[PDB]
Amino acid sequence: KETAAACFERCHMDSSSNYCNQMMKSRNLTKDRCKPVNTFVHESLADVQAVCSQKNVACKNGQTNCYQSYSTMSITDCRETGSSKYPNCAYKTTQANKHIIVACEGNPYVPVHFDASV
Ligand SMILES: [Hg+2]
Ligand SMILES: [Hg+2]
Repeated sequence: KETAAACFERCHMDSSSNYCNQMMKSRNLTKDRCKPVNTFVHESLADVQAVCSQKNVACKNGQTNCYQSYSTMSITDCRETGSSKYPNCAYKTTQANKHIIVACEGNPYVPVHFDASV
């Protein structure tokens, strides 16, 4: 199996052949389905992992293992278009600098879900 931490890295780390279409396919998000929404983070792995000891915040789901980054980070939001359907997944690409919120788990205590950005 792929671990939770490995899944996070494959889906979220990136330290109409548009970027989203390309990367969602490369990273095996859209080889076998079309995923509605995915964010990639253009920062070092280690700088993202460092968010797990930053500001503790509630997760959308009410758990309290989420952490918001002090700094805004370069991110690309990929969101499916209205007509997108498998196998021809189609994405809108939106680049932004925003604080990230990740859920953290394990020893070492590392990101395991991308909760949001703000
Ligand atoms: Hg995952
Ligand atoms: Hg994943």
